Formats: sequence, C-alpha cells, structure tokens
Amino acid sequence: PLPYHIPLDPEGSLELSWNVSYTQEAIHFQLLVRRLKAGVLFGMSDRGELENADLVVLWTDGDAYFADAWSDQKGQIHLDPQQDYQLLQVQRTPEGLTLLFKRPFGTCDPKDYLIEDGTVHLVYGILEEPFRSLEAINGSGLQMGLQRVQLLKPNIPEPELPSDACTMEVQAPNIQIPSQETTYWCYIKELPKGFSRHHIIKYEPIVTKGNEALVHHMEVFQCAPEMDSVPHFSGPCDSKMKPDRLNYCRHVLAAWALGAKAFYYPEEAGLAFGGPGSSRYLRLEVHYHNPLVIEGRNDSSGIRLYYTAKLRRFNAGIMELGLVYTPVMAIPPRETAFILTGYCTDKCTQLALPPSGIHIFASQLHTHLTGRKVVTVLVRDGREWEIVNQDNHYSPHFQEIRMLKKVVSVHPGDVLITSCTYNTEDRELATVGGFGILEEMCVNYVHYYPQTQLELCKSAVDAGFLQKYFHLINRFNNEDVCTCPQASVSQQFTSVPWNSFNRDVLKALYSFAPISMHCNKSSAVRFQGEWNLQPLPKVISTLEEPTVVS
Amino acid sequence: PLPYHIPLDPEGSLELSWNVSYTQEAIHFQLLVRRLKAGVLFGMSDRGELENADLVVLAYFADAWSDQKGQIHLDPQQDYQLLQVQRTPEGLTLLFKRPFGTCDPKDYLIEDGTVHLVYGILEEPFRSLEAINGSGLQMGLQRVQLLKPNIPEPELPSDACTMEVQAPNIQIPSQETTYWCYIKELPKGFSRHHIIKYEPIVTKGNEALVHHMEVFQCAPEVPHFSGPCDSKMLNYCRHVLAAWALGAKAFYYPEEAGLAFGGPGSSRYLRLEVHYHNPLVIEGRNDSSGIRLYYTAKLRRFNAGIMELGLVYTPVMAIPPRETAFILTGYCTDKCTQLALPPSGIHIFASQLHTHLTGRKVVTVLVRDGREWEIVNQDNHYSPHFQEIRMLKKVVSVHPGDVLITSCTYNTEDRELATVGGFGILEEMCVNYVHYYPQTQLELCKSAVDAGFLQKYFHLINRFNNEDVCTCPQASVSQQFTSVPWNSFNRDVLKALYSFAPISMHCNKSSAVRFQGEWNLQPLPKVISTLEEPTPQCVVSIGG
Ligand SMILES: *[C@@H]1O[C@H](CO)[C@@H](O[C@@H]2O[C@H](CO)[C@@H](O[C@@H]3O[C@H](CO[C@H]4O[C@H](CO)[C@@H](O)[C@H](O)[C@@H]4O)[C@@H](O)[C@H](O)[C@@H]3O)[C@H](O)[C@H]2NC(C)=O)[C@H](O)[C@H]1NC(C)=O
Ligand SMILES: *[C@@H]1O[C@H](CO)[C@@H](O[C@@H]2O[C@H](CO)[C@@H](O[C@@H]3O[C@H](CO)[C@@H](O)[C@H](O)[C@@H]3O)[C@H](O)[C@H]2NC(C)=O)[C@H](O)[C@H]1NC(C)=O
Ligand SMILES: *[C@@H]1O[C@H](CO)[C@@H](O[C@@H]2O[C@H](CO)[C@@H](O[C@@H]3O[C@H](CO)[C@@H](O)[C@H](O)[C@@H]3O)[C@H](O)[C@H]2NC(C)=O)[C@H](O)[C@H]1NC(C)=O
Ligand SMILES: *[C@@H]1O[C@H](CO)[C@@H](O[C@@H]2O[C@H](CO)[C@@H](O)[C@H](O)[C@H]2NC(C)=O)[C@H](O)[C@H]1NC(C)=O
Ligand SMILES: *[C@@H]1O[C@H](CO)[C@@H](O)[C@H](O)[C@H]1NC(C)=O
Ligand SMILES: *[C@@H]1O[C@H](CO)[C@@H](O)[C@H](O)[C@H]1NC(C)=O
Ligand SMILES: [Cu+2]
Repeated sequence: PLPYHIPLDPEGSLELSWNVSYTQEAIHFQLLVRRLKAGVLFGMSDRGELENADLVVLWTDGDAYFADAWSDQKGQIHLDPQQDYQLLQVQRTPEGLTLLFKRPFGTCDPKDYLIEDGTVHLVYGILEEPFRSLEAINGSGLQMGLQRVQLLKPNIPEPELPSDACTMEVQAPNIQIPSQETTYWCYIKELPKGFSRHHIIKYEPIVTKGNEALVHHMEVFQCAPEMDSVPHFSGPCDSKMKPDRLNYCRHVLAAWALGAKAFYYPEEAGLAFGGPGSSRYLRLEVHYHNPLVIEGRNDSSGIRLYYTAKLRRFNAGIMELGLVYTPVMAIPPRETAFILTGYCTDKCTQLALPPSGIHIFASQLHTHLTGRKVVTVLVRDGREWEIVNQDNHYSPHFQEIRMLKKVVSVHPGDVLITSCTYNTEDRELATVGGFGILEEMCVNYVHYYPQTQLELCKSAVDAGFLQKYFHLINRFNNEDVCTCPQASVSQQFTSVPWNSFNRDVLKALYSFAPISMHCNKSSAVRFQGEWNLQPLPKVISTLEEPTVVS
Repeated sequence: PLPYHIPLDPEGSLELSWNVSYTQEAIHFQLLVRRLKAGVLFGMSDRGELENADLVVLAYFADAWSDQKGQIHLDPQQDYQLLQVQRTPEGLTLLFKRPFGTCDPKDYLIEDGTVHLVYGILEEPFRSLEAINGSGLQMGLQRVQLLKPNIPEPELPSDACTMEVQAPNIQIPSQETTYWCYIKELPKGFSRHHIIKYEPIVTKGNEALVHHMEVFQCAPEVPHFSGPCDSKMLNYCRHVLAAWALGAKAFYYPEEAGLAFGGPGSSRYLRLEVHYHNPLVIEGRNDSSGIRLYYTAKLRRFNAGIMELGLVYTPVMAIPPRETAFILTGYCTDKCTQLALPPSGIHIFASQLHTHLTGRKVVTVLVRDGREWEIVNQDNHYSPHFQEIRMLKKVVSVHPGDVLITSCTYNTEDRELATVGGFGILEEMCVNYVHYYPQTQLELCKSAVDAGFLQKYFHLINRFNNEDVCTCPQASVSQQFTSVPWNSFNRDVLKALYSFAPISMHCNKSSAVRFQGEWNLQPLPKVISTLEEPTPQCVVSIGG
C-alpha cells in the first residue's frame, strides 16, 4: 500500500495513509472513510486549529462531491478556486470509500500551508449534520479534532534484529508515586554479573496500563566508570536519604518523552554498555506529573533495551545541546514568539571532538508547555553551514527521536547554535528555565558517531550581566536606588513589571552579553579551561532557502 | 491614448507611457524606441540597481531577471505579457502588460509610492541574455509613481482662468544640474481666488532635461530676476503654491477646497524655480518650460491648507551607523487633534514625504482608539531625489482624538557615525507634509523623544558597558551621540528607548507659539494591534 499510516478520529472511521517522494517533491495522500455520515473534512494547519486551515472537503449532500477548501481566522469554510490538493483516484471497497489525492510540498500560493521538515498538524472533522454550501458548516454538528505527524519521513526501512539480539528490561520496582504534584524519581538497577560488553541497537518504552497518562519523561543513565556503586534503590531524586554518588551519572543510555515510539539504530553504530573499563549500574529517572493527586497509584515503568552481543562498526553517543537549567534564562509573559538561544562554542568542540569529527544521524527536540519552534544549526567561523534539525511546528505533546534525512558532519571548531521559540500568552508571569511544570527547557538530544566524552554542550547567560540588567531597568525606573539585592533570580523576574522597554532590553541582553559555557563529560565533570564569560558566538551570516469533482 | 508618460534615458531615444487598471489589477506599458540600436532592456528594481531586477528585453521579446551580480537570465515564468509591437513615425512601439504582483515572491511588487525603473540600451548584438556585458550597455534608472490614483478631471467653474508661469525662453547653462529662479507677477488689486488645478508645461525636446518644477509666493514684506538660484545677484519667497515632478499629469484640489491667492494678506510677487538635470551636458538648448495654474474667482467652500507631521528637528533623534533598516517615529497625539481640530474634523487629499539622503521607507498611518484604522500614505521605495506632492486615492478623514503616526526607515550602511536630527546634509529629517481641508490653525503637529529619558539612555548604556554592579556616586559625564561605542546592545536599547519613553509633543501654530497647555512628557501613543495587508491574488515572437 502506502508506507505511512495513522488513524484520525478515535472511532477510526477515518484513516489516513501517505507516501512521500523527494524526487517529485510531493506527498500522496490516501483517505479511507469507513462510515460516511453527512460529510467529512481533512487538511493541515499551523498549530492544528480549524482556523486559517488548508483543507479538502466531501459532502453527501447530493444523491457525493469532493472539493478543495480553505478556512479563515474565524473558522468559516470557503472553496479554493485554484487547487493545491489534486484529486487522483476514488474507489469504493468493503473497507469503505478511498480517495487518493496529491499535493506538492509547497506552492507559489502564499495562502497555502507549507510542508517542511519536522511536525505537521493535520486537522480532521466529521460534520454530523447535512449542511449546504460550505459556509453553513458550523461548530455545532462538527466533530473537529487534530492529529500530529511527521509528513516528511527519511524513507528508510527500519532495520531489525539478528539471531544474537537479546532483551533487557529496565523498570522501576513497583513503587508509590507521592501525592505531590510533581516527582522526579531515581532508581538503581544492575546488570547480570560477569556481563560482557554490548551494543544497544534498539529500545522502546514500557508504561503500566493505568499510568500512560502520568509518566511524561523517562531516562536511563550510566554513572562514572571509575566507581562501584550504591546498593539497590527506589525513590525520588531529591531527598538526601540518597547518597553521595549517583548525581554523577549524566551519561545517557536511553531517553523517552511524550509521542516517542520505539527507536532503531542506523547499522553503523550501537550504544556500548558493560565490559571492562566501562562500568556499573543503570540509573532510571522517571518524571511523574500528577494533577490527579489521589492515593498512591502503584507503578513499575521503564524502558526496554534490545542489544546485540558485540560490535557494529562504530560506537554511538548521545549529546545534549542547549540551555543549562537555570533561572537566569527567562521568557516574559504575553509573548507571541520569544526566542531563547544556547550554544556549543568552537572551543568546546575543538577540545572535545576528534579530527574526523562526528556524524549526527538523529535528533530529539525537547521543551515544556510553551514551546513552539525548535531549531539547531551548524556554523563555521561565523558562517552558517548546515541545518542540523528543524521543527517550526514543534509541539511538546509530540516529541520523537527522528532519524535525520541527511547525516550531518560536525568538526572541531564548529559552533552548534540551538534556538527555541516560546509562546507565553497564557501566562501572567515571567517563565523561567527550570525543572518545574511552570518552567521551561531548550534541549536537543543528538544521536551521533563515534562516541566521545562530550555529553552536555550547553550555555547560559552570565549571571552578573543579568544582575546589571535588573539594576539597569530598576534605575530606568528612575527614582535613585542604590540597591544591590542578590540572587532570587526567579524572585527578581516575577518582580519585574513587564513593559516594552524591559522586554526589548532583556532580548538585547540575550543577543549581546557573554555566556557561561557548560562543556561537561560523561563523568559529570567539566572539560578543564575557563568556560565562564565566553564571547557570544555571532553570525556574520544567514543561509537562504529558495472545480468540484464527484 | 496612454495618460501617463516619462522619459527614461537622457538622450530621449526611449520614452515610456502607461495606463492603469485597478479592476484588472495591472499596468499597461508602452515603450517607444526612437532610435533602435542592437537592443533595449526595461524593467524595475528596488532601489534602481541592475542587480536583482525584474526585466524585459528586445521582432523578439523576452521576460528576464537579473542575479546578485547583475547578469541577465531568461524568465521561465512571465509577469510581463507582450501585446503588440508596431512601427510608427515616432519609432518602434511595444505595448505590454504586467500585474501589480505575482505569486512568485522573487518578482517585484508594484504598490503605492515610488517605483525604480531600470533601462538599458544594448550597443552590441547579443545571442543570449547572459552574454550581456557592461561593454555595449548603456544603463540608467528613472524614479516614478506607477500606481497613480484614478482621478477624473473635474468640471471647471467656467469662471476658471489659467495663468502660465514659464521661463522667459532662456538658455540652459552647460552644467549637469541647474536650478533656475525667475520672477513673475500678477496684476495689482487682484483679490483672492482659489487654485483648483495645475499642470506642467514642458517645451518639446526638453522632456529629459526638466526634473522638477515649483511655484512659490514671496514674503509679503521682489525685484525682477531671471537666472540661477545660487547666482548671488535677497529672498526667501519660500512657501508653496505648486509643485511638479516627473510623471505627474495634473494636480486637482478636491470639490470642497482650493488654494487661496489674491489681495492681502497675500504677497504681491511670484517666484518660479525650475530644476534642470543635464547629464551629457547639452548646450545652447533653450527652454520655456514652467507650470500652468487653473484658478477661479468664486471660492469653493473651504480653504485648503498644509500641516507638518513628523519628528521635530533635534539632535536627540539619532540613527546608529551601519544599519540596513532603522526606524524613527514621530507622532500627532489624541490631545493635539482633540484640541486643534474642528468637531467635523479634517479631510486629507494629499501628501508629500520628506527626509534626507539616508531615507528609504516612509509611512503615515491613522490610529483610532489605539487601533490602526487606515494608511494615510505609504512609500517603501521612497527616495530623497524624487519627492513629489501626491494625491491620495482615497481622501482620508481625521477626527478629533485620532492619532497620526509617522515612521521613517533609514539606511546608514555608508556612515561611520551616528546620524542625528537636523537641517544639515549629514543629519536627518522625518516629515510628512499633509494637504487638507478645511484649513485650521494647526500647522506643525510633531514630536520628539523626551530629553531626560535620552539622558537616562546615555547614562544607562555608559554604566552598563562599563563593568560593575551596585555603586552609587554616579557622576554624569558624556551627554551626546557622537563618541558612542555602537554595539548590538546600545543599538537595541536605543530602539527600546524610542519605542518606550514618553515624548515631548509639539503642537504648534506660528513655529513661535504652542497650543493651549503643557505639552511636555506626553504619554507615548501605542497600538494594541495592526491592520491586514491585501493578498497578491493567485521567448515570444510577434509580427511587426
Ligand atoms: C535662446 O535663449 C537665449 C537666452 O534667453 C536668447 O537670448 C540670447 O542669449 C544669448 C546669451 O544669453 C545672447 O548672447 C549675447 O551675446 C554675447 C554672447 O554670449 C556668449 O556667447 C558665447 C557662447 O555662445 C560665449 O562663449 C561668449 O563668451 C559670450 O559670453 C554675450 O556677451 C552677451 O552678454 C549676450 O549673452 C543673445 O544676444 C540673445 N539673443 C538675443 C536676440 O538677444 C536667444 O535669443 C534664444 N534663441 C532663440 C532662437 O529663441
Ligand atoms: C449552527 O448551524 C446549524 C445549521 O446551520 C444550526 O443547527 C440547526 O439546524 C437545523 C437544520 O438546519 C435546524 O432545524 C430546523 O428545523 C425547522 C423545522 O421546523 C426548519 O424549518 C428550519 O429551517 C431548520 O431546518 C435547527 O433548528 C438548528 N438548531 C438550532 C436553531 O438550535 C445551529 O443552531 C447553528 N448554531 C450556531 C451557534 O450558529
Ligand atoms: C513651537 O513653539 C514653541 C514656542 O513656545 C517652541 O519652543 C521653543 O522654546 C525654546 C525655549 O526653551 C526657544 O528655543 C530655544 O531657546 C533656548 C533657550 O531656552 C535657546 O538656547 C535656543 O537657542 C532656542 O532658541 C523658543 O522659545 C522655541 N524655539 C523655537 C525654534 O521656536 C518650539 O520650538 C516650537 N516647535 C516647533 C516650531 O516645531
Ligand atoms: C557541569 O559541571 C559540573 C559537573 O557536574 C557541575 O557543577 C556543579 O553544579 C552543581 C549544581 O549547579 C553545584 O552544586 C556544584 O557545586 C557544581 N560543582 C562545581 C565543582 O562547580 C555543573 O552543574 C555541570 N553542568 C551541567 C551538568 O549542566
Ligand atoms: C506513492 O503511491 C503511488 C500510488 O499510490 C505510487 O504510484 C508511487 O510509486 C508511490 N511513491 C513512492 C512509494 O515513493
Ligand atoms: C487601459 O488599457 C487599454 C489601453 O490600450 C484600454 O483597453 C483600457 O480601456 C485602458 N483602461 C484605462 C482605465 O485606462
Ligand atoms: Cu524536561
């Protein structure tokens, strides 16, 4: 058939399957309607709203007619005089009525939606009641929903597993999530004794059948190699009942977030764990968000690993690009698009990268609720070379590990620039970087080869410069005010009255001020050098991108 | 018959005439080639450079475009549509059509305001487009308003009489640029009349030489003079009855108003200034050109007047160096309009935009209750070298309490220092001269940033780029824009200051007196919102 498919409506009366051609630069959609009552509409839109939508509609109104349509800002449906969607075939089968139609990635028509890399928001609706023309169609009698998907796939078959492949299950024991709002939970598991060295070539999530809903992030780590670690453990990650060490495992075997399905490795590489000289226990950290907050729902959740005995050609690593989690990075309220940027500097890459460089075959983008756009680009001496990963339509609810269509080569001395665009319009206060639900993140997880000791390449604004910012706006408020309060970064940001000047000066600060750079190893230690007050990477540059049927 | 016309090349071997259709949303070009050499190319570009241009080249006719280095390539799409190619006594004429805009974003977009036309004459026979070289290529630009309002010529009062102000059959000096003053006069007595029209008079063959023309009234407080305006034979007869520039057909006052000239307070004597642009330095060329006024004895209902909108002239308004686009905004506040405007309000039928050399874009919008309602005037392609009084397509009504927002976009890329507001050539202006009725006592409605807040700017950036936190002696030392270390932060904070800080408001008559009150530190008008931009709806061979 057509290789990709998803359900649209929960009832499954609507099924969408599609295929992509990058030579023709076009998508072929096939829509299956099993049960058609009244009429049905399908299309795509920016955030998945019915408003400002690029659509296709069918009516039963006659004795069955199909037309291209578009919707305005108020959600009213109008016919499309040109056609972006081109109807190809219509056939009636036992499964239902099938419609094959074709669209280019983009049109010279500016009105239409533009298909590109990253997330695409599909809109579907089932119009319950017969309505005629388009414009009669009302919110009433319309079942109106959205589905998120990646329209442009790498078009590669998922490799699958040799006769050697074995499964290892890393799960929490069956533990009680506190009645607190938010919990981040550490657990210590260990490998069988005398465990020879292996490559994890696959992993998939495991979530208890009542909790799919409660568990929104899971991660599996390795502590520093030099060390033989603490006894067996289940419980929260801040507590001091818990020891010393851990805290020392930032090394990353596995990562899962909402929307991410199973992941298969590229065949050039696998992820190495066990064997001599590289060590220990696995640390599982599970993030529980519990608006529910009722008697402890008992949960053993985790990740399943698929591993092969020994080596594929290269060892694959995972690198964290982005903003460090600190309050000093903040988004003012009532912002339509506000951009936070973080960096991997040439100094860090020069220090931590091999002469050959690394090859990025995958990326996963991560923000919190206010995240809208995420992009990572590659820059060489102030000239933008390549786009590592891009999602303009990105949603926090849909976060998946994507195989890059083109593997990207990163060399020492290159700068990796990561930017996230946020919308704070639903927030009355400044949103700050942090672990909390009301706080934000900008992160790009990169899956690359050959493995290096570089894991966190991240940056943040210099604290001192943020302080002079605060004092600058304070004094712009005039009065006189010789006052030097310290820290309370979250408490300073919440205390700032937000006006055009404060916002613009904050944005200016982010676009100007030097950065505290974090270059850290798998060992959860920095690369020696002085990484504070680094000159802000800047780009001298930018890269340029060029009737009704029946 | 095509209503609008301009010369392109100085030699005058190429002449362009055109027609506008707003239902069809298209321009009809007719190109006249008097002398046909190997080739001719014509088109349009942002500032008038050959690079990145939307073109047509020449019986074979082809649509072309130019790349970043200015090399010419064929256009697979075509915006221009060839209609007719015909041979006449005057030369070879080509009638062709182009839409205002295309769904192709690469192509030029025709809109309100100035359009830069590019022309060339190919000396050398070429077998391709890409073969075209600086060699054998005669290259030029012409600035014009492509979309004119469609105004029918009103009937005349029959009382209406014409007075013609022309050069006294004089000889243009051998110079590239000449400005020529001549003094003409009215009969004595002659009580007040309304000018309801004026149109250009240009001697045949001199079309390329005449760039702009202006008719002025001297100060009431005069001897006869014909010759250059720098000649140092005594006057400022500055103030303006009439203005004309290339491409303009006629200027019409609205049915409600006319411009008054007559017995006192009128001045007695009139001054005409004609601008000759003379590349090639032609010589012994005689010119009678000037402007003809249509005026009536019986006044219409209102007297027409001119109001100055914009930035006050102060150094406090500055543009940092090396900016591609930097925006300065002046304001006419709700308090000023509420006070000085009649209850009925005023109606704006015309506008003239004024900046100095670094000016690129200029826009004036009308805002009601903090919401942008209508665009008074817009030029994104505006140039200081072409500035004319333009009739608005739709007369715009400004009521009491409405806010007028005027913004200019500047390019400082060629400047090493901060450019400041001022009269000088190296300093800047943002001004919109508005022609309206009924005439009121409001003459200058203008604004500027509050000086104190600018002081807070200088001390804030000074204390920020100098490093430490929390120290409070604060001795004040440097107050002015020169000597300032411009980096992204300083620029952005200056922009923030301009976008935030309250303004010193000038509501003036007389230039020597303000209106009725305390105008310092007025709250900056702000727009919760803005308005929607209208959508651009989505090798030939002809027998001669
Ligand atoms: C065309 O317009 C002219 C200007 O209105 C009409 O008047 C003629 O103007 C010229 C120059 O102004 C007068 O020439 C006079 O005689 C000599 C010559 O001036 C200079 O000439 C040569 C170059 O031609 C130059 O190299 C010499 O050094 C001279 O300086 C001057 O000394 C006089 O002061 C004065 O300029 C003509 O006399 C004058 N014509 C008449 C009939 O008075 C001219 O008539 C117009 N022509 C037409 C056909 O309409
Ligand atoms: C949204 O639009 C729909 C239709 O445009 C409205 O829903 C309902 O529409 C049906 C059928 O058109 C109405 O039934 C009526 O039956 C009588 C028979 O006596 C017939 O003469 C009428 O012409 C009509 O067909 C039904 O009354 C109507 N529901 C209502 C009025 O509550 C719906 O009301 C619209 N809602 C909004 C918020 O616009
Ligand atoms: C509108 O009219 C007012 C008149 O009230 C103009 O105000 C200006 O007020 C200053 C007084 O501060 C005067 O100009 C300057 O005076 C200072 C001394 O204070 C002197 O050092 C300067 O050299 C300058 O002369 C004057 O009263 C007046 N200036 C002008 C040019 O009229 C205001 O400027 C007017 N606004 C316009 C015409 O846009
Ligand atoms: C990278 O560098 C070190 C390695 O862990 C971390 O520095 C510690 O950070 C914690 C929390 O901010 C402090 O309590 C410690 O005092 C720091 N140690 C030292 C020696 O400064 C740093 O946080 C790491 N950054 C990451 C992992 O993003
Ligand atoms: C997409 O599907 C069409 C018919 O459904 C087929 O002809 C075409 O080859 C397919 N393209 C692919 C699989 O790339
Ligand atoms: C302009 O286009 C052609 C000129 O030949 C003519 O048919 C048309 O009527 C003209 N329309 C206007 C409004 O000038
Ligand atoms: Cu997170």
